[PDB]
Amino acid sequence: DKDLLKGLDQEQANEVIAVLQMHNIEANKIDSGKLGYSITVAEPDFTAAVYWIKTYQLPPRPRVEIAQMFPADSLVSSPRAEKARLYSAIEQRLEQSLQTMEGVLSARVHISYDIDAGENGRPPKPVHLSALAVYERGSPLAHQISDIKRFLKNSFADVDYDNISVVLSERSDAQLQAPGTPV
Amino acid sequence: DKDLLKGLDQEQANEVIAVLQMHNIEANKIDSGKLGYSITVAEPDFTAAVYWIKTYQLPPRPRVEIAQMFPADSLVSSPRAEKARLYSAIEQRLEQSLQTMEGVLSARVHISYDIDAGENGRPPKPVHLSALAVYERGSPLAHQISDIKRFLKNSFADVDYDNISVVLSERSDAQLQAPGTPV
Amino acid sequence: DKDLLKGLDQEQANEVIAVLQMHNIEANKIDSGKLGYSITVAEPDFTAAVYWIKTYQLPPRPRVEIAQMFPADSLVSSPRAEKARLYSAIEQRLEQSLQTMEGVLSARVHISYDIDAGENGRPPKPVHLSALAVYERGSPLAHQISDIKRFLKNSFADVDYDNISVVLSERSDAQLQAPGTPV
Amino acid sequence: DKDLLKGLDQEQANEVIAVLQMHNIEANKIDSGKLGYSITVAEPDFTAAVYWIKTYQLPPRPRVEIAQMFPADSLVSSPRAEKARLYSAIEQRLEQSLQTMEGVLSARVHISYDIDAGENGRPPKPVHLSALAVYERGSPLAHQISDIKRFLKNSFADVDYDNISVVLSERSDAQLQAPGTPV
Amino acid sequence: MDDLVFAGNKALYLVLILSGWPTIVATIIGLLVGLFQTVTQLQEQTLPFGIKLLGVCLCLFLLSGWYGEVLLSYGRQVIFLALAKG
Amino acid sequence: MDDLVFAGNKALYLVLILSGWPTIVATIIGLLVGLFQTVTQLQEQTLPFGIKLLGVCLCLFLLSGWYGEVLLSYGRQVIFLALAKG
Ligand SMILES: CCCCCCCCCCCC[N+](C)(C)[O-]
Ligand SMILES: CCCCCCCCCCCC[N+](C)(C)[O-]
Ligand SMILES: CCCCCCCCCCCC[N+](C)(C)[O-]
Ligand SMILES: CCCCCCCCCCCC[N+](C)(C)[O-]
Ligand SMILES: CCCCCCCCCCCC[N+](C)(C)[O-]
Repeated sequence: DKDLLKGLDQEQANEVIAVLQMHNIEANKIDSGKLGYSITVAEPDFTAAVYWIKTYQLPPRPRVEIAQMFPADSLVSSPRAEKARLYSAIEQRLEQSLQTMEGVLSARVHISYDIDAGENGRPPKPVHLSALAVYERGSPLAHQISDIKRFLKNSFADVDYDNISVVLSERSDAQLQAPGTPV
Repeated sequence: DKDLLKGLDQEQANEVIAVLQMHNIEANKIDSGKLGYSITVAEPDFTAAVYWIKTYQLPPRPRVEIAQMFPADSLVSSPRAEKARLYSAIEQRLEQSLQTMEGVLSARVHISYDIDAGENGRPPKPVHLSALAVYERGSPLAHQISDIKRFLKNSFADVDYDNISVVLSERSDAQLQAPGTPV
Repeated sequence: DKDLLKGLDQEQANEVIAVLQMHNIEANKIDSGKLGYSITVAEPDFTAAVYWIKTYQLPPRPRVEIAQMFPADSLVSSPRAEKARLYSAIEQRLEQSLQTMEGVLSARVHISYDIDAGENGRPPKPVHLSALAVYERGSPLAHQISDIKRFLKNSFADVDYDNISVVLSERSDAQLQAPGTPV
Repeated sequence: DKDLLKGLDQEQANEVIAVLQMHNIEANKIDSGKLGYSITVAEPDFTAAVYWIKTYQLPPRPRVEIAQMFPADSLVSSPRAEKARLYSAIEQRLEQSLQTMEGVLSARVHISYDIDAGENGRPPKPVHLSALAVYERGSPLAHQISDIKRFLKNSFADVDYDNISVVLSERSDAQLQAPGTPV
Repeated sequence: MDDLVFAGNKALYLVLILSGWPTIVATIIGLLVGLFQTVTQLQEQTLPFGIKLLGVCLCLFLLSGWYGEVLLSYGRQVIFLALAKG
Repeated sequence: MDDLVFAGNKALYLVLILSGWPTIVATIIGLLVGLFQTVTQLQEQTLPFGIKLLGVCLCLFLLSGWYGEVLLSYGRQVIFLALAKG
């Protein structure tokens, strides 16, 4: 067996495994404790495994949140920083609410950060929102955009239906059968 | 048996087990004490379990509340931070009240944070609200939206029925029979 | 026996037991002292129990009151914080008074926090109130709403019958018979 | 065997292997622990491997992100630095969001940094955006530019479809067969 | 009337808040250096000044922003109380 | 107001570095002359003052050209900002 990767975390390991299995590559996960997880494959599959690891740029990076740049556990916080952490918390709380709607599997939301100007001495710009969501197979996407728009509109003091973008997609085919072992 | 996840907490473990049982995957939960819970499955089901873990993005992130961004132990609090903790506590107390109404199972509530301007110079702007909720099977949802709107309208100084969005859904079919064990 | 939950509080445990018994699931509560309570069920009922714990989001979170966000341990507290503690104490005292009325089992009350823009130079705004209550079976709810409104109107310096919302409901069927034991 | 490179990281070594395999050069990866990875090839392939290492400028330098120039932890920050950290985070968050759209493999985003001038006493300029993306084979690129433009437009307070550039490409042929060993 | 009393009280309250942090750090630095000079016997007297100058300037850098937000909000408030009568 | 922010912060930074050098020299001399009195166990008030004066005068003879360069640069810069709008 050839070593592909070492010292991975749990979420990285399970991502890599999922991608390889989809392409008919049998992989194995090994635990070294404080040294993390290791991934191994057979020689006949080594070449393909390398090519897919490159193509998807695995292992995945940690997820980014704006509040990471303006830690709250700091001696002093400028108004810009506080005004940033507020929005970066509202975004996350809306994502977590969308996930509770019927038939939704996951979502992402984005808000226009007007904090990129103080707007001191100035009239504040209106808010704009963007959302992405993934649905179960057999969902009437066309009829489901309306609900989302309605729900988002009242989340903020001044929003127009024209300023809300919504993109929907269906789940891909399920990977249920196991890959074949090299002869 | 193959290890899917380690070091879970109790909530994460029960959410994982629930989602796997729904797809006919028999899973096992093990307790290691200071090391948390571990989840294991049989080999014939390993592939499917990996695919569903990826698709639902388990284990879930912890729940987000705005007050987490403004710890009261800070050296200084501005008016913006005080009003942020106030609204972050009213939202939670409304969700806890809606769970008590007849036939509701769970709910989520959102309020328009006008605090992103200091409420200084410019006069304040009217409040907007959004709610999501889940109902027992056989509920006349259309007739039940009225009660919620009526209750919410008087909870604030200035709210119009036009500015209140409400989205309702029914509980899915019950998963009562146990999954079959692999041959 | 399979472990559902560990380290519960007494008032979490009795709620979990109540919700399982309602669905005909026989459960057992065990006390480990400093480790809290544990809940266990038989295997034939394990699947159902998991699905209900998911659906009701058990164990319940502790009850929220606004005075928790302004601990009064400050060096000094602004007018904004003092006025919040005040209102949060009036809400609790009113809920406790209503529970004494004839045939009321429980209630919840909410008050519009004028504190949002206390002390910006502008005058205050009229108050609004909302109430929920649960009644014994066979109560003429329509005739009983009047009493509640009458009682609430004069608790505050300026309140209009138009600004008081009241929602009432009857108790569910009594759970007196014990669940059946698995064969 | 001749040594090409030593002291590589995991993710440098995998890129080098991928590029040599694509041009029919059989290579070997060796792990020395604290010394990193080593790469070796046969003598008949040595010349070609050196030519390709020159031509592709391997091993790759790490990714550059603007926040690396303006650490969060310096004693003080001018407004320019904070504003740069902010946009340097929004870029990364949009990239991570686009990677979830249907059939996208990877993407890059760029934002016009207006921060390089104050725009004080002055009208701040509108924003400009550029994006690059790679798709699975058989995707209607023409029909898919619309989605990305629509999604990015509402991510910011003022953006015109005219100010958004989008460049798309398909994946190259898959490298599945292993290279031949020298006779 | 009560508006007058309130505004006058607040003035003293703001003085206290803003001035408090520099005077605290100048105290703590004075005590620490004075003790150190008894723990090792050295009879210098400019060393406190040299250190506490850097100490005070640093926290003026840190608090430069909150200082301006507080004073703006106060000025707007009192201008309203003065002029908005009807 | 990035201009007011800049001019205000630079004024304080200049105070801190212009004044630091004389006080550093004075403090180091103070410590060494305070020590020498301890190892000699011989004591008088005037020796440290006498040496400190010379130390500061030499410090000024040396650096003063640079003080002029720094102040002229800042002087021009602020005027151009004040009259920048036109
Ligand atoms: C000897 C210094 C006395 C300074 C008294 C005034 C303190 C406030 C200075 C302005 C705000 C802070 N900063 C850094 C912008 O200068
Ligand atoms: C001596 C009091 C503390 C120094 C600050 C005095 C106020 C200066 C003007 C503040 C302007 C704030 N700004 C730049 C946001 O407009
Ligand atoms: C050297 C001591 C006196 C320096 C006075 C500088 C005044 C700066 C006024 C603005 C302070 C608030 N700020 C930085 C937000 O603009
Ligand atoms: C004890 C004298 C204090 C003078 C303070 C100002 C010192 C800097 C400016 C004078 C410099 C004179 N110098 C070195 C050019 O001859
Ligand atoms: C006895 C103390 C006199 C201090 C003032 C001396 C005159 C100012 C210095 C003039 C020369 C400036 N310099 C060195 C840049 O040419």
